[PDB]
Amino acid sequence: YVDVGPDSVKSACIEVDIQQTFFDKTWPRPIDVSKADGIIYPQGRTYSNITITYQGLFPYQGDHGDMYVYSAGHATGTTP
Amino acid sequence: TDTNSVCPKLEFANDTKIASQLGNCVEYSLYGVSGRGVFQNCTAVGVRQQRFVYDAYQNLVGYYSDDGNYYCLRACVSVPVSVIYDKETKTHATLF
Amino acid sequence: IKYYSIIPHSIRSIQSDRKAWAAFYVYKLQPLTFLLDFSVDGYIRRAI
Repeated sequence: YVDVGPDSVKSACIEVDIQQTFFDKTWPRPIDVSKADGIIYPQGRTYSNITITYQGLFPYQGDHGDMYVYSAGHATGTTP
Repeated sequence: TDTNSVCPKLEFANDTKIASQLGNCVEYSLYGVSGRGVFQNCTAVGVRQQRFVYDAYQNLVGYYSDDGNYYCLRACVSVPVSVIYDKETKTHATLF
Repeated sequence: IKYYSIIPHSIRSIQSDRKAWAAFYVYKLQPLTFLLDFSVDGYIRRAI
């Protein structure tokens, strides 16, 4: 078993404030296949200056997906 | 499906290399992909990290060698033959 | 693997020193048939 290091020294893990309303926004960034968005390249070979059909694992054209945002925490002056 | 990654470790001595064989019809076994063809020096094309370069019809047409050169790959070609036959004199010639 | 989740991450920065962190989008994958255009350098610049 890979040794990963010491366990946590602190007992009291920090508090998190769940406020979904702040993160619930809209910023549409749909898949635009016309500029090859989210395309996994064929993982065995390569081609040059051609156009071919290919069966693989791609996302839907125009799909909006799920948006996620990360934010800073609460802080008073100089103390998170 | 079309990707193979475990292959027989065979030594390349020194005369068994892509270089010093350009223009000759040779057998090849490159990283588990084997066949017969003629190698040449072509200008680089395709994506380097995916050393094998194919065409629309799943034919290998290029290769990225460990020496840092892009080698341009073909198939060994046949010489067509026909026979010119005269029945009365029972004479024949060969057209290539 | 049958399930996954995103792990939240907060930046414990100073109230007077805070940045904006770009939102990221997750799109699922399906077994579809695409039409891909490979250029001379081998990159896919457009598909259908």
